[PDB]
Amino acid sequence: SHRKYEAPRHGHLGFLPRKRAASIRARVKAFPKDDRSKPVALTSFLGYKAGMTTIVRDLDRPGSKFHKREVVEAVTVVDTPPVVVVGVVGYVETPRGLRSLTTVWAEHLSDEVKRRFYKNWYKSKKKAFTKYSAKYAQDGAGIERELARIKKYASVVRVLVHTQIRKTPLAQKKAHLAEIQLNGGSISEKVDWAREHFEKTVAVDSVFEQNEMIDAIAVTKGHGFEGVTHRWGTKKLPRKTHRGLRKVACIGAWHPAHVMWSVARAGQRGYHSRTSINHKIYRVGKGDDEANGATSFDRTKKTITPMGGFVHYGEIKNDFIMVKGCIPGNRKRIVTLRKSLYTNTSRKALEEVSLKWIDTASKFGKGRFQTPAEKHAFMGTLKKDL
Amino acid sequence: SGNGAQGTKFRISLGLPVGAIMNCADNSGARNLYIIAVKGSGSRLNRLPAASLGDMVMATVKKGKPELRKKVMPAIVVRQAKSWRRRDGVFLYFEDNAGVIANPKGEMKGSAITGPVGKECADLWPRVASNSGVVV
Amino acid sequence: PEILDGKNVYDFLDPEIAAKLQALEEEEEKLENEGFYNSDDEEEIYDGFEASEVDDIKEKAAWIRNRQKTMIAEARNRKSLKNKAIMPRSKLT
Amino acid sequence: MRIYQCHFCSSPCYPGHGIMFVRNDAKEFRFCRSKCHKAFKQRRNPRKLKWTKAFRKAAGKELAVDSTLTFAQRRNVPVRYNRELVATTLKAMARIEEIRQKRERAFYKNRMRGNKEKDFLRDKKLVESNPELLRIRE
Amino acid sequence: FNSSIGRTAQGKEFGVTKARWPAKSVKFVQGLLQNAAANAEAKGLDATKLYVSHIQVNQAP
RNA sequence: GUGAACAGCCUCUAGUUGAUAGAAUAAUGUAGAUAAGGGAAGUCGGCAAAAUAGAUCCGUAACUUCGGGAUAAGGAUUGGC
RNA sequence: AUAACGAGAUUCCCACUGUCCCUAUCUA
RNA sequence: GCAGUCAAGCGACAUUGCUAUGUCGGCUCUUCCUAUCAUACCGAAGCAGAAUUCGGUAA
RNA sequence: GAAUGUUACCGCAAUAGUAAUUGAACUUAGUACGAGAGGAACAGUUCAUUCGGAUAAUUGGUUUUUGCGGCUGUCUGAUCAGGCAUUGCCGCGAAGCUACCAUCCGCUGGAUUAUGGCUGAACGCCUCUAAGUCAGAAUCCAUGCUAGAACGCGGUGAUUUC
RNA sequence: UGUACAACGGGGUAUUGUAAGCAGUAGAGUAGCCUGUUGUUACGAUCUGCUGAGAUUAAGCCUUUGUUGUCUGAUUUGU
Repeated sequence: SHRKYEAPRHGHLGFLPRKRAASIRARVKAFPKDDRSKPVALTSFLGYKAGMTTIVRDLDRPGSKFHKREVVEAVTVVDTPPVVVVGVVGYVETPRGLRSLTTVWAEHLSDEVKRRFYKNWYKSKKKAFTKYSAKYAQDGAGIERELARIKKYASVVRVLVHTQIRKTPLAQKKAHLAEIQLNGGSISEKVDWAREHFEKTVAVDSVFEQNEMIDAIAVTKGHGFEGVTHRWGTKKLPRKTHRGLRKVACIGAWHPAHVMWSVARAGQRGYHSRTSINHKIYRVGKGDDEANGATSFDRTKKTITPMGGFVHYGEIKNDFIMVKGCIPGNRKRIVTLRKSLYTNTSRKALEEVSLKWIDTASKFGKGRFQTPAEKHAFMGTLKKDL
Repeated sequence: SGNGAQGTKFRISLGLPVGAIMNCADNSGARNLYIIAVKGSGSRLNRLPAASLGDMVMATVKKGKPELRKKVMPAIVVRQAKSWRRRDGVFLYFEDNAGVIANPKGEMKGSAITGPVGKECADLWPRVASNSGVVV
Repeated sequence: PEILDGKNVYDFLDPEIAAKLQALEEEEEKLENEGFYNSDDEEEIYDGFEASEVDDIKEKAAWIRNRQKTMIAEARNRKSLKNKAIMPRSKLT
Repeated sequence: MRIYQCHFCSSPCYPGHGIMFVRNDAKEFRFCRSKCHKAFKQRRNPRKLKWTKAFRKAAGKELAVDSTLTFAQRRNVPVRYNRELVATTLKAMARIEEIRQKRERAFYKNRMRGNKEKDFLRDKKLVESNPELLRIRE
Repeated sequence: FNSSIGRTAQGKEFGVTKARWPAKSVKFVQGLLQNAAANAEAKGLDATKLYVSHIQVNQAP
């Protein structure tokens, strides 16, 4: 029986099983080629989604029918405050895959990461690094031995960094530890650069830059138990079918006498880690620079933050990265930014993105003004003024 | 894209599926057009072919001069009447969906076009723009 | 620039901006000196009503409004006449 | 780029916002948000709606005509884009905005003048007609 | 007897994920325990050392 | 009381608070709804839904056993003072 | 030995509409 | 198929005239086969270009 | 989800699945080809069809925010302010949800099928094959992504005087 | 036991649409007294000014130089 018709299978079979992620932090699987001819530099960064906004860009794409035209498009804003190194990991190649040799921590750690090691922190005595700190000092030798061991046997060096959550408007107060592979100079150079950065902070403009292409890796929005109709896009039954109509009716044949794994049963939807690539960065922002949302074609001394703040999010107040399109995960969610992972040479990557105007109207509703000054000028003085 | 198109087609909302009635906009004598199929559309299971502004479709005249009835000829949609995304950043829609009849070569049967003509249709079809007294 | 806080520059961009701006400045000086912006109206006046009397009258009016609102609320809460009749005070102890 | 004035409210319509309508009359109508578009689709008259600038202009709630508003016009004749003229216009726009705000505040004050006397008279009427309440108060 | 019983976070104490709050059974058990404690006190046993060595429940008519 | 009406709804006299319930609003169901453009292109088949619904005035064809069709069809109005 | 009328059987036209394109949302 | 035809072996290839009595069908679903319709890569065809025929692996 | 001395954090990956897909547009170029008719390669560049993963930036859709206003019957003596008419009705309507009805994205190395060969006997020539070997498919294996063996594994901090 | 947390309150941003009440030489028109010919005093749906006024604002919006309150409740874990 050929069923008289051929149709593509509903849903991609590669993204299975559709189960909830084990952690809100989407761990990075693969790092770039790590060519040791370049200077030591980071391979990824941690940021928090801070809603989206619109951008009008004077497209200069040659050959396209939008060449030299003005095109409006969506851009996502991610809060990316500076990151502080708090350790290094030395990895030694083994026949059974890469293995962690040893981990070296910094001289002192902020309460943000100490909190990450406890679940009853307020009840905790806060003994995070009482002895390790004592072991670091009084000889300058114990750590140096670990550094020498890493230099001798390590092959890829990963830097332990965490986000400055206290700087973000989130009430979480807990930082997110992550391992970022070190590219560039030899592993000895990698560890030497990481060692000098102990307890220091790393900005974001030194990793990424305008026109750079990055890959977004984060946990998608959760939706709970979902029917097959929305989980896989199954077509609805005509009407009032017996024992339901919003479900797949036929599950399988008599032979085999078992339900095939690919028949797209209903179950959990969302909250699955996903990876997206080829996302072009439109603007790199700084919290210390006024008029972050300004442009050469706008002249308005206004911040990217929309009037009244973002929806379900506070004010940026820190460095941020502007990226076109949509990024997996909801607002105020930890998202890790990763390089393109390959030597992209498409004209889109080579394109220069010079923003013409940035939308800062309130996202709380049908916003009509970009700044409170415009609203005051339009509406004028009110009763409450006098 | 069929013959007569001088560029790529923008992705716009589907306004007229198969069987949709669109008013005429030329002096050819026809008054309404019945869409039977859409040229350049990739047919898929359960998915009714649908056109949009600037698309070329095959239709049979239902009202107007009887000489044009019962025959199917290519037609170009000049008005969509369904909101579509313009790259200028405006969600614009037309009062009434309308189309014009033309040969596969793109030559307009009518000497002139009446009423507004969509930008995405005039730009893609030089003959429509030349025979259209109004754009947007 | 092509844009400002509002009312795009291309609407204002015209030859001889300086002359019109100077004319507007002259118009503004023809009003500031004349007292057009009479923002110094910090005190009112009536038929001999002193500050103490007017302040007392305003305070009494505000108190009367508050008392009337409180009485309205009390009547609305206590009446409940839409469902049943109120008890007779004569028979109550 | 071009900020458009709402047909129903005259509010600034930034790019990528609202809906535009094109009629067989070959003219375009722009609405900032869905509210104004729906109101227009009902054939309502903005001059009769209190929440649109048309009524305020007709009702005189705000200064309808002023010398500052003459600067803003549809420049059908372009300019040669002189660098000095750009800076002069940049300063002039801010100065004109400040002057217009001052004039609007003055107009609002002139419109609202006299409310103090009415409030005082109302307070006097309330006080005079409520002797028992005052007696119980003290 | 835990077939198709709902899950509760309070079961981590005893490991078993399935647990419930049988208020009536708990009331009867505590009443019986109070009666046993009263009997022990009348006998002369030390309440501090008292522990429930044996407890048996079986179906009734 | 509204309303032509004992049509539908509220209220007075009179009579009841009896249907195991606490928390959440996952999928799927039961009952009732809304939806941009096309308007049956779906289906064995206009299955279900929808559309007109009262009153005043104009007007009302073929057939016919002249009694009916007929509220044919199709049109204009409905509030308050 | 053919008028009216029909919870009679079938065909077609206007309005119409989530049957469908293509599904989405809400209430108990 | 009928009736011939000659002949390497013990009759192959070639060769002569004409010549419905049953109920299965459709909406959704997953998977598998190639005896490849389309897409990738090639050879032969009067392939000058364009277009087209066949053939080989490839699901 | 018990047992892995306890808890917690960061990691490797045995293994299973796997995806992208197809046509158009500029230049090549009215150029090679061609008497004329007509009419192409490659490389570079730009979109779209189907499918898949995300997300509300903008717009569409929902109203129990019963959020704000108006409408009818009825009731509280009238105004105000309110109850019922199974969510009373009508207009708008944020937050939420969602739509090619709205937006973004969907990588590149090795080995191979047929095929072209190189050397080279078998056969004192010849040969693409017997040895070896150069390439060559949307193919296979890989890069990447999905889950992580609950009895696969590594590193690190704390490890209960009372 | 402190950029600690929670309930309110103040602002920003939004939704709707001009609240009660007051006064009017606006108000089709109809009535007492009077004696006009803008008489006056009464009813009068609506309209006008306070009044882009009034109301809600997170239950999954942003902020908080303020007010009030909270900060030792049980169990288990050992190479």
